[PDB]
Amino acid sequence: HWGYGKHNGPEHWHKDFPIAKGERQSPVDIDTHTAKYDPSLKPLSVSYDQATSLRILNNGHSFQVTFDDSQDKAVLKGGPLDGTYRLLQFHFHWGSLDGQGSEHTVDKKKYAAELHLVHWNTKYGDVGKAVQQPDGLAVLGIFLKVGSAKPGLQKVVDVLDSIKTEGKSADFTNFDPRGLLPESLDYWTYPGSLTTPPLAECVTWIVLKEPISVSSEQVLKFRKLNFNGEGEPEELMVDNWRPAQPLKNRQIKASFK
Ligand SMILES: NS(=O)(=O)c1nnc(NC(=O)[C@]23C[C@H]4C[C@H](C[C@H](C4)C2)C3)s1
Ligand SMILES: [Zn+2]
Repeated sequence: HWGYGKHNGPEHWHKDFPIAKGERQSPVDIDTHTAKYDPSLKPLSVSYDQATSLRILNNGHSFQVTFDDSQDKAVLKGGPLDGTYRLLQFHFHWGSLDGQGSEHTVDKKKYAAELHLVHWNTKYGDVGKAVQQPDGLAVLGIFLKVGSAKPGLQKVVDVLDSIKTEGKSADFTNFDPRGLLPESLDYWTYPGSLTTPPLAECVTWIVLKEPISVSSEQVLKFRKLNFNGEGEPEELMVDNWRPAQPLKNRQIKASFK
């Protein structure tokens, strides 16, 4: 089964998921001098006031926080998007050292980690149907750099000890994801894919220009998680990022000059 190691990592995924070599794969390097400002792009609308978080879970490739998506409660609209996209979950990708960990890069620069808030287009009724559509999902990507602590991340960090190994979950209600956002909603956008299997080409990517800062103590707690299940040889969950893929016939648009 797939992972991030030498024998099951990103260079192997195409054998089970041939779309790994497809025409709109993610992540990509964002070349800031080639991205074009698009004045027709509307402001992003992030409406998280009624978000209802449910659980936090170690799924063997990251940890994720899941939300109630049975109603319009936490939604993303505007920007490049048509219609309403409901927040399903967020998760992170991170590195073994501070100089790597992000999936998207900016002028080849790698950040220490990357937060992905995963949303799906309500016109398709459920997320499984949405993943089969070219406009089915919208992922809001936020870079993390190491510096001052991010207070809105601390409640997450606090609970990671309880989900150390694959399969573990914990109650994670009343979490406000607005605490994970930077000040600015300036963004780049391009059509892409899921960055883990099945690698489906169903995502409108919205990558925020402004990173959030997290403390060294916060990211160190990410690095104490395990890929393995309890009772198996301990393999630290680090470097769970897919590298940049070919841009091919795609243009990255910027919301800002
Ligand atoms: N790293 S990223 O944000 O591009 C993501 N890469 N893969 C992701 N997968 C999902 O989000 C799913 C949401 C539900 C349906 C598909 C089957 C399970 C269930 C998970 C997809 S997000
Ligand atoms: Zn992701």
